[PDB]
Amino acid sequence: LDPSGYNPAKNNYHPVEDACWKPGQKVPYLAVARTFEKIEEVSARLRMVETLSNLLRSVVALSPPDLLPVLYLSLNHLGPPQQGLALGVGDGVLLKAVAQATGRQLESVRAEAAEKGDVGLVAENLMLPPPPLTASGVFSKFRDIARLTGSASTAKKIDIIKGLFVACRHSEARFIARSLSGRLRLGLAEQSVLAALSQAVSLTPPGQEFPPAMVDAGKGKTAEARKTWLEEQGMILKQTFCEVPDLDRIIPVLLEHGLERLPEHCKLSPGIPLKPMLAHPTRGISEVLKRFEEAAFTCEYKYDGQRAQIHALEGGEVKIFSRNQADNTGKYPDIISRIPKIKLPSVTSFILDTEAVAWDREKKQIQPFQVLTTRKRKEVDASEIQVQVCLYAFDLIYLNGESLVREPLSRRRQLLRENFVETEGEFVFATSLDTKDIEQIAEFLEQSVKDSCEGLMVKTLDVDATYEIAKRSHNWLKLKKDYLDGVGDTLDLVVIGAYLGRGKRAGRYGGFLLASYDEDSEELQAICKLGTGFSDEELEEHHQSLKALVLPSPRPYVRIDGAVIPDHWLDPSAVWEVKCADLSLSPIYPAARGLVDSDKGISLRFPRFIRVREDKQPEQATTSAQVACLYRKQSQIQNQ
DNA sequence: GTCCGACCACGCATCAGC
Repeated sequence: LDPSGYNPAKNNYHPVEDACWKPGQKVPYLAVARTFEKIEEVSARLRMVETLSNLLRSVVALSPPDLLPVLYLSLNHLGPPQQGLALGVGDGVLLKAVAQATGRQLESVRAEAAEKGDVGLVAENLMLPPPPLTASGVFSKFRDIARLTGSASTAKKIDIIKGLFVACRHSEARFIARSLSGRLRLGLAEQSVLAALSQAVSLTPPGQEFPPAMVDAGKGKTAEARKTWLEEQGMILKQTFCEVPDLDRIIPVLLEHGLERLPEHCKLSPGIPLKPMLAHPTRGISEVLKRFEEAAFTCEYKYDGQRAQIHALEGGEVKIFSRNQADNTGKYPDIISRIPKIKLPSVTSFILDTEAVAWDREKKQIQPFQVLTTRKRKEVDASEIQVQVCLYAFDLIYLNGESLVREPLSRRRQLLRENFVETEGEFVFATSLDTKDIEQIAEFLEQSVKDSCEGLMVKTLDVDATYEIAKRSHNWLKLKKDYLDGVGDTLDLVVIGAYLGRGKRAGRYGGFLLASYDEDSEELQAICKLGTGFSDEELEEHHQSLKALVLPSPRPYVRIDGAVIPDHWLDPSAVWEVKCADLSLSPIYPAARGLVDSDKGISLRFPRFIRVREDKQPEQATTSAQVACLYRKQSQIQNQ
């Protein structure tokens, strides 16, 4: 009846009764918006999952076809990752449509949303009432916005955004703007959406003619029996979605065959991307041999490049996907021509887990990550390429029809070495080492950096050595040089500027501008920005103490060049200790400019805050000459 | 430990404005 009072967070929620739309009718967007309200209101994940599941239950029973747009709207996605659909809507475009729709000045709303940290609050705060917004239609308008390209397309995107804002009632304007800005801020993402959908199709099975005979399949169960039944049902959907992270493929099959029979039809196959195996960072060599004590592990290098899933289809078709299931086949014409040189004549199909690293041919050495990012993406010709790549395969998932996900790593490494041939500077296995004692491990870790690598990989060989990422999504372990305490390029830099925070950091500063001391010019040269490493209490100690140091104008001895203008200029007085992974040749920052490259400065890779240095003063800080020394001291730069 | 969302540098790709 009235969707304004729709409460999906009600005890003993009845899917057909407590809903707010008649069967056969389309799901109104206000129902999705009121549920977002009930989800952001709480902080318990088990509470959000149940609230979202209460909507999904009403969807599969009243409007089954609207299930896919509801899931995508909840995920704030536009489709499968390999589709490549992107909104192309910046903040300035969204703020332009907000002030245009509500009749306000651009400078009034641009300064507004900056102080709030959330555009949804500005949009919500004359014309005849338009028809209510539908969930599927709103999702179809998001795709319509993303498909617009070419000249005058930005203008065309603004009319569509304006059309939704003039039709938004109650709370819909808050969440439309949040979705269009890519910051839904629900505390609910892919893992909770999957659990809420697995719970909905189990409690209210789909494919059930009105009247729904089973609205709560957990009625005749003990409390322990229901939590166990919903958990095993959830892992069926989680593992299937891990081999096919595609909702456009799973939901139609799930609607017709149920959750239990879903693996029998949604199976891992070449050409369909799969979610890659991730690695968990660990402190030192002791935490490695502790969590992995009762299991023999291998130790492979960690290469600084781009992860590349090489799918080989029956018939020669080759597709390369990225870590986020994005199509990168047009990125590597140079690879698709070198496929036969890596597989034996008996290999008819495979899925390889490799890492693309920029390779120099004349020097026969590895190039830094910046050189790899200079490749042209898009759809290059093999003649116009310039930055060469060398594959470092470290896993095998699919081979000649059979899938290798349920096999230990020791088995996959055997088939990978037997059915594939190495090529120096083209295809070579990740340098591995099966070792248990700490002496060779610490020596192998230093050998990786000497051979221009980030660190070492730790993976079990038998015990929990499967590729089922649904059980342990971070079963692998990272061991970089910057993780070990007492080692790593630590710098004592000065804060000069600070940026207003957004979302979780709204009302505070979310970032800070850091500078190094150029003694020759007697200037403070901005080196990087810093927005991670602080504790929430430490960020308040910084938000208050630095608030007495705000300057209306930058000091004359400050030099930031093409860096982002800080929202607040600060009196240089605070010296902070900052840990970083690497030193990069910056095209934007002026720190140590001219000391290494004639046209570029130096910035920090992965900078994070460590500790305030109250004893040190701005003059007693890391010099630009010191910064230039650390750059040439780096291994990847020394090997060049 | 899991999950989520704050934030970092860099460089190709795109488009409003000229």
